[PDB]
Amino acid sequence: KDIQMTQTTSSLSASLGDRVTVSCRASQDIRNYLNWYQQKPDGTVKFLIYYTSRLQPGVPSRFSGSGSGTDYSLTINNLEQEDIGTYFCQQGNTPPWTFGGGTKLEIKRVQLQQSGPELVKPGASVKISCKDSGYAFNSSWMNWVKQRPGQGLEWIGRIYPGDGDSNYNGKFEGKAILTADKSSSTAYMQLSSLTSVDSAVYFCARSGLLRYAMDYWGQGTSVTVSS
Amino acid sequence: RDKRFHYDRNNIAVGADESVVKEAHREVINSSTEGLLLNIDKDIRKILSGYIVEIEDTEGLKEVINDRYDMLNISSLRQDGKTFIDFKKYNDKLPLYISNPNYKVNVYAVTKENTIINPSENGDTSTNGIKKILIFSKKGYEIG
Repeated sequence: KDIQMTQTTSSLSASLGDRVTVSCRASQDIRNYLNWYQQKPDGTVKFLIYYTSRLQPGVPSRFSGSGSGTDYSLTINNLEQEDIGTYFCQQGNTPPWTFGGGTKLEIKRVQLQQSGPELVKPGASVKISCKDSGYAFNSSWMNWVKQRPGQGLEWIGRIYPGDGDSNYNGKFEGKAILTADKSSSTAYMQLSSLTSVDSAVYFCARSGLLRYAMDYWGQGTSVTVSS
Repeated sequence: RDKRFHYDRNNIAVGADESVVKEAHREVINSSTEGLLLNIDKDIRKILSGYIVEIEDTEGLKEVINDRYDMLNISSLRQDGKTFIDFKKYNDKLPLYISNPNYKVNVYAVTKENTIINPSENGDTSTNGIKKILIFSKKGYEIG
């Protein structure tokens, strides 16, 4: 089955200068293939650490991942206002990749451009678009992640513009249809036949250099569905 | 009998002494985040079944790129008879990602007398166990 990631502590607050610790917990030795992402307040998503403890360049030295087996954890030494956010922890050993549920951190007192918010009548299709502006499009994958409150994040699938190969998730086998256009660096998802269930946001994280990690994330695309 | 190679039945060759394998990949004609390109000799090229590429971080954690009991063969001989070990091959069409000059990029070789045809009694398929032999290992900045 899907390796089920668990983030027991769903939320927490802590003054500045605190050493916050966010803990993930796999359901079967993922052998280090685990990464952490920070979802800023501005609904965006940053790639922080990959493969348990390797820090993405740019990340402030006061971060650090840890573990091996099924108990990994992010530790933010002496917290700082610009660390606030909700941290997820997507594993990446045995696809489909699956993220945790996030541990929203508070404060006790655009290379990938996505489309526009869609609004559909229950039973119609839509075509969301990821418009990469960088240079590595047809040379780097393209994963589409689906966020909806309470459901951490679900990896949908991905296509490799450069040639056309694609991978899907079991739950989305019959729903999304990934298509891309190498001439205008753009990917498109096509949630066909919607339901009150699909009503969620849909990021399009591109995984370039690191098969099991999405580094740049779109902005999102509120696809709310009426009655 | 070279006495160096470890022969067998049919009196063939299935593996030499480490110091022998090391000596072949001893000369590298080219190394990049996409693969090696050293000059491997046919006498050896035969006993090897494949290679194992891994990225070892400064601390000490090692990640195997083609971590698989059967993705082991990323080598391939060319026109001018030069072996090109292809990193990019089993890393899902992506080349090696080195996020820090001091991360080493080890590349191991596996004599056929160690190669595993299938898993085990753990339903395991990892490159742990497979008695590998280091053959190349340059830091991140030494690669380029």
